[PDB]
Amino acid sequence: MTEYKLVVVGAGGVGKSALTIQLIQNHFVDEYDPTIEDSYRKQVVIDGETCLLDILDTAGQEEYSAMRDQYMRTGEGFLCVFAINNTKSFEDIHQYAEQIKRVKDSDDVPMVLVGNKCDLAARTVESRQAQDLARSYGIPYIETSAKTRQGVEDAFYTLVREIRQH
Ligand SMILES: Nc1nc2c(ncn2[C@@H]2O[C@H](COP(=O)(O)OP(=O)(O)NP(=O)(O)O)[C@@H](O)[C@H]2O)c(=O)[nH]1
Ligand SMILES: [Ca+2]
Ligand SMILES: [Ca+2]
Ligand SMILES: [Mg+2]
Ligand SMILES: [Mg+2]
Repeated sequence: MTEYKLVVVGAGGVGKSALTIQLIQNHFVDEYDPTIEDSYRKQVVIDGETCLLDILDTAGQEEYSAMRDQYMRTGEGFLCVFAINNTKSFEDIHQYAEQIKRVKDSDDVPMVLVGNKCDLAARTVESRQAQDLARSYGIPYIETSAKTRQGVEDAFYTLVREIRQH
């Protein structure tokens, strides 16, 4: 069957692990344990296609983000995550988008922009601000909550549908 290699990137603490774990394991991780590099694999049906999702959960902390560059190389699509209550994480999306272009050596890489923690009310990144960034990249913007599951499946499945357009 088809295997989709997804890579989740973004600043420390934005919810990359919580998103992946909600998708794969159907529970919310409340605690904050910084990731080095973890992998998840699950067979799913997406739009009638039996798929294997291979998901790489990467480090957002600079301290633990050593061999990030090497493990991202095989990625077929990237979830670029920021948190809607963390303006700096939004501003830093460009650093990831540019690192992605490097490891893939292409200007046309399947990507989805994700604004996570949308259950929170201390919002400092407005939807329209993120829509504009996504539009500049020619990619979708989707908001998610790893806590409530809002948008979680839609974000990962949208990334698969972006990979299929390339
Ligand atoms: N309210 C709320 N909290 C969230 C959400 N997603 C993650 N969190 C919280 O934010 C903290 C960090 O989440 P985590 O998934 O570990 O972040 P990360 O991006 O993987 N961090 P790292 O890059 O260091 O591995 C945790 O306390 C987690 O419960 C969300 O959608 N809503
Ligand atoms: Ca593949
Ligand atoms: Ca812990
Ligand atoms: Mg993590
Ligand atoms: Mg503002």
